[PDB]
Amino acid sequence: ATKTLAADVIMRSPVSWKQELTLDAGRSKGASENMLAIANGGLIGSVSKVEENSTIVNLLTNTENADKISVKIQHGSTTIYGIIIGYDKENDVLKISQLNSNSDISAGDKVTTGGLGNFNVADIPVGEVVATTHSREVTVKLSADTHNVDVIELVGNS
Repeated sequence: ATKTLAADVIMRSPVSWKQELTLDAGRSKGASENMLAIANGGLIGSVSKVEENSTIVNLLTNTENADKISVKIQHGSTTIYGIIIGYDKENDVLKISQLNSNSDISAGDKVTTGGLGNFNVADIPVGEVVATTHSREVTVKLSADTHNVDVIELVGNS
């Protein structure tokens, strides 16, 4: 089902560029472009580039997210799926949209990866719901701590 890999952060992006990490493991140790990145309590990003000996991880704290990372939200008995669409830096909440249901979503509801699309590994903690927005979008407080991301677990479908 699953290939896992531990790696260390060896570079961070320049201030104000795309928020991304460089890891000291790439294709020679089993990193793949379909992998998700776990650190400091949960999902911290997705792989954006795999090299022979290093990997670039796109971080969840990027304001816009085009990577269509599949997530699901558990509301009691119901599971609502959607995708991560961005991050709110001021309020420090992940943004989720394109929800496949109009069911009730409540603060504290648990958000995990859904294992659909390209980042096809389910059940990784993302966080818990903070609010539902309309102006439908969902805001989520990440489990992963965003400070001092030094060691990442890379996980992908085998």
